[PDB]
Amino acid sequence: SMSYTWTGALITPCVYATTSRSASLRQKKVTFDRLQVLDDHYRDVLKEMKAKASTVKAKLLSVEEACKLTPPHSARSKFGYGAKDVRNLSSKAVNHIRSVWKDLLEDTETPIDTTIMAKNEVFCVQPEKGGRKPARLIVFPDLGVRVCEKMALYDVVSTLPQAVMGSSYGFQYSPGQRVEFLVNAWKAKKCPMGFAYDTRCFDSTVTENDIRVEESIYQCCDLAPEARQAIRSLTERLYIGGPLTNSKGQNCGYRRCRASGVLTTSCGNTLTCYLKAAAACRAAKLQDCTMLVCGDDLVVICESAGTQEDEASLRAFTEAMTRYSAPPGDPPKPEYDLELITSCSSNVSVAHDASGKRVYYLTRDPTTPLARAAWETARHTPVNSWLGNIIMYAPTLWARMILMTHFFSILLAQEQLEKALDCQIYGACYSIEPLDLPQIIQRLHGLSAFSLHSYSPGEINRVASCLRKLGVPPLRVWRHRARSVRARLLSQGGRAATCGKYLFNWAVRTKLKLTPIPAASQLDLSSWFVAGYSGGDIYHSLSRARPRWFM
Ligand SMILES: O=C(O)/C=C/c1ccc(NC(=O)C2(NC(=O)c3ccc4c(C5CCCCC5)c5n(c4c3)CC(=O)Nc3ccccc3-5)CCCC2)cc1
Ligand SMILES: O=C(O)COc1ccccc1C(=O)Nc1c(OCc2ccc(Cl)cc2)cccc1C(=O)O
Repeated sequence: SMSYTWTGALITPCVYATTSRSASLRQKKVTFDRLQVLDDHYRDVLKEMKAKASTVKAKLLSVEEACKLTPPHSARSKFGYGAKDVRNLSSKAVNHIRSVWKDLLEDTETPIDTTIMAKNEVFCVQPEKGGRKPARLIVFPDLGVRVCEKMALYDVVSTLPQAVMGSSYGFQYSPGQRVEFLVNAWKAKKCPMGFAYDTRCFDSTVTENDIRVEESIYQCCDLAPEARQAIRSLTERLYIGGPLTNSKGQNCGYRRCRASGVLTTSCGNTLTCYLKAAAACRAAKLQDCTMLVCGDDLVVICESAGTQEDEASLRAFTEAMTRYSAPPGDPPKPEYDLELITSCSSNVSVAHDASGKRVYYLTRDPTTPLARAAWETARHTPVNSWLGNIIMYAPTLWARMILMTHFFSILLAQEQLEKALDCQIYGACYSIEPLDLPQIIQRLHGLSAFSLHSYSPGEINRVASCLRKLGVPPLRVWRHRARSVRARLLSQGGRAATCGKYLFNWAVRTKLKLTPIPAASQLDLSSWFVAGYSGGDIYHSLSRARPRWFM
């Protein structure tokens, strides 16, 4: 069937930023017919996946538990209540939610309505490698449906992918654990070969059968009868497809592929990508495969069979994925160095700690992170990508010297160090105070993230070249600025001094000892690197469970 059909009604609105203008160009690419042919490898992998799902027991979340998971700036319902009413458990919100739930149990076939919208993302043009990227599309149900999805499937999408995929499930890893996983997998091979597989419009490649196969994996869970019916009903009425409405309420057409803004998007895409990839590994006869999957993002680390043989197996893997309705964007290329693999926009690099020991870390080209931070400094934004990049890329040269220095000077000038800000980690929203950054960093990357040096020449040059192309002052200027930022932070004591001492120890002439932060243990990060929730509409506020009086 067609991934999408359109009426003609426009997708209306609600260093460039992506707009609803370019939505017409995106529609053309994501609109096609799917031809999927399944085989014995696919059927075998599926049965193996279902046997592991059979060990999962999932709980039905209460209305209150589901309401607490709703982000405060989550789109309001078309039925007279918003995200604040949901979080406060107002009678109107709760009554509406309970009737939407009852309707999921009684109606098994009527397609649920969704809103289509062009996502606004900040990119960096540079007319040296083509032109501007068209806006991505976001398809999501009403607020009431979104709360019901959490009641029925929040525990499923948080527990099941790990039980099914094991160590291949990428969202269970902090950046430090992701690093450790890839390094260990690379070292486990006699002669390693690795590749990244990029699918062309993954959401659009997802067929109705893929969505039903995904439900067959969920149905293997021990579930409450009502959860079981809600999964069945949500699959038919929402997940498989349904009508699309623009921001103006006009009928835009119809979808028969994956919706980007449903709770099961990340889980479903990870399960589908893993299933198709593991099956294709068998068709291509790749030896001792190690996969790492985050939605549509796949990395394969395997045993090399020779330069000509690896190229042949990669074309075979591609032919199999294409048959499964997952053709590539860019053709995959075999890499024989771990650093040469770019997965989830990131690559492995090495540095040294204070005692000269090797430390592997994840980094990426810093153009987009810096362009986005520049946009966010210029105008007020709901999500601060700068904060997420400080969190995820804390050991990197660019995040330490530029992002930490720039944003801590602004927070110092605005006296906003204690003000909690929202950031997105694995598709989920987190309300974090900048003053908690040293404890967060120690927990995800280790105490060494504050003492890293001996960066590679390639990494230094990439960062340096990037600062030049963007008009950012050189690294020597940042060192000077960090010294004042650090001095002012130290003078304030408490968590602010810890920000000075730990985040800016790289800037001082004579470096400090740096002992573990005692209050880092009491930080509750149990909901952090568990699962992916892209378009899932998930919120968590950071908690410091059991505080000592002297901390
Ligand atoms: O010794 C030498 O040889 C050269 C010395 C030298 C060169 C330039 C400066 N610049 C400045 O002082 C000013 N800008 C900055 O001190 C500045 C700070 C952050 C900047 C950023 C980002 C960096 C990441 C966090 C968010 C801010 C960008 N740009 C920045 C400029 C340059 C800019 O204006 N815009 C962009 C656009 C895209 C990407 C980055 C930028 C402030 C007043 C005048 C301009 C200072 C010293
Ligand atoms: O790494 C990037 O360039 C963007 O990643 C981020 C940076 C800051 C804030 C959030 C993200 C993020 O959650 N990224 C994601 C991801 O990363 C997987 C990974 C893990 C650790 C590192 Cl160091 C790099 C990549 C896998 C799948 C989906 C997403 C998502 O966008 O929701």
